[PDB]
Amino acid sequence: VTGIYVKYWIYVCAGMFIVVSFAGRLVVYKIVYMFLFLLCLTLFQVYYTLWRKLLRVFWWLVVAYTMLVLIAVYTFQFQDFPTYWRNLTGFTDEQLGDLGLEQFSVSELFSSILIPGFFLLACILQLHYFHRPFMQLTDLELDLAASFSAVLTRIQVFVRRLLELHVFKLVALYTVWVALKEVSVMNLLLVVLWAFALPYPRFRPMASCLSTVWTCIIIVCKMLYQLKIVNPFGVRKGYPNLGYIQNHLQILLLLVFEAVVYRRQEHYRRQHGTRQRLDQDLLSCLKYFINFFFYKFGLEICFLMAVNVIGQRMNFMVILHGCWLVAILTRRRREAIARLWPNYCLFLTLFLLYQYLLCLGMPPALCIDYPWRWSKAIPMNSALIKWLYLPDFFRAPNSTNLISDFLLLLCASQQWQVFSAERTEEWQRMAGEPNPIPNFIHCRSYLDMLK
Amino acid sequence: TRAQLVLWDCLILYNVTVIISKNMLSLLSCVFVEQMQSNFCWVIQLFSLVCTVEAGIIWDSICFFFLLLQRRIFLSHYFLHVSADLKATALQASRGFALYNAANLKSINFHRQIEEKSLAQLK
Repeated sequence: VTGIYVKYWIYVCAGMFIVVSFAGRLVVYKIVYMFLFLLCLTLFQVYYTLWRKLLRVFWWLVVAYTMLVLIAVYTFQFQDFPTYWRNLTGFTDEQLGDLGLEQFSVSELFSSILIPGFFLLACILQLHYFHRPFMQLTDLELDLAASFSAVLTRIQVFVRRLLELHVFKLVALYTVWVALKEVSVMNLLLVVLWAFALPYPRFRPMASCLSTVWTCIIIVCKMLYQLKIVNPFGVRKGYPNLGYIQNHLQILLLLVFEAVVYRRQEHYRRQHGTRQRLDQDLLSCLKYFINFFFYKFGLEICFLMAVNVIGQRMNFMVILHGCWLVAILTRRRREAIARLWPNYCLFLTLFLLYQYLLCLGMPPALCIDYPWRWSKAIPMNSALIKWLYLPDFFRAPNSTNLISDFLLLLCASQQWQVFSAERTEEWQRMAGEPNPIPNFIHCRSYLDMLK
Repeated sequence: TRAQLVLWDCLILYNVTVIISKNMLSLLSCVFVEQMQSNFCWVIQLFSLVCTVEAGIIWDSICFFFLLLQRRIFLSHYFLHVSADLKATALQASRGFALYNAANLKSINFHRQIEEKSLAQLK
């Protein structure tokens, strides 16, 4: 129980986030404070080394802000002092009255107490667990149960190793899903920029930090624009506003968590012929088969990704780049085709931007419909509009193009891995040849019979 | 291998070319239905077309995926064992011929021993 409690550190942060999120009606000031706290937490997480320098202080400050909010809630019950505050500040108390200077119902009182009470519980947990205990906590850890635990630890380690690829894939998946659900300024643009920064390795950590910052900015804008007041257009203002950026914010948080987990794994790592191995047994051949198969056959894999998306999407511009792909296949030389790919990568990126711009419609400058789109005797008709992508009174068509684009970008990244394939002498070393093969005329290896 | 791979590669070229061609027919069919419905009323008998506005080209696409896996296998040099097999074909028949005729001979020759055994009763 003591060990579990010591390891129960992130729970306080999760509870604070939960209190911040979906706290019934939003007490504008309280909601703003919660969002600011979340943003500060993200900034510290990026700062992590700096956050390590000032983490307990951050927790104490969060507790202090919660206490201040609760005290303010008590203060607004009195009426003379809020009037005094209005007089000194010069803004109306009508806004605060909308917020509610009065002690509201059992649900409201219970929620407010729980938020301050949750803050008190979190502060107590913070006092119980020192920053050094958290640093030690980063490391993690009848007979069958112990063996299972050891196997699980080995797995966890493998997951940490694969985390870089998994994280990139997850970030892309979240971006694509968000774009498919909704397309908005900076929303798709951030994903596109991230795709721009995926090829270069060194920018990629900074790019991740900046993508997280952009996601935070988008979430902040959504929170500010959670409702529409003026009613005098590129605005959500969803009444429930359950998850405008919640999926995106969660994805960013998961990525940061993966990064921190990677740091912990690296700290632990500080602590403490393959081909014939293939011939030996199931585990060896399978592990070799999986890693080698993907790193060498990523060209084939991308070919599959391209073919599947091309069939599923079925549009003309998508088909033309597919035609580029078949032109690529015409060449039978791996080296020459490889030389050709980087320019094709640039071409696919241009395709990504072009396709998104085509999806875009109703420019913010003009409220009424398009000039070029016509009910006149212009040669175009309903067939083009069904094929073309422009929101109107009638339709804004299918967004399968984005999922196909996702496949395209990931393939580009995999192509960069292929670039590492001709390079990376140590890894490629595993990958003349006719002389070894004859020996297994009918090799007795269990694997050999199947092969 | 060189000739077979190039010619077969052309076969794959045919496959992907068909991919592009059906995409073309499908897109044109979807965009315009009225003129095509009116004349392609008979052409629809010639060729059935696409939906009103499991689905998609799934069986062919997957055949393509497996086809891709196999061409790569073909490209590899693991065929040397196979190569023995192919050359091997050239010489079996004669031996099997003899084996076959010998078996018939053996059967007929074996047949004769039983009657001398019958003669053995006579003996």
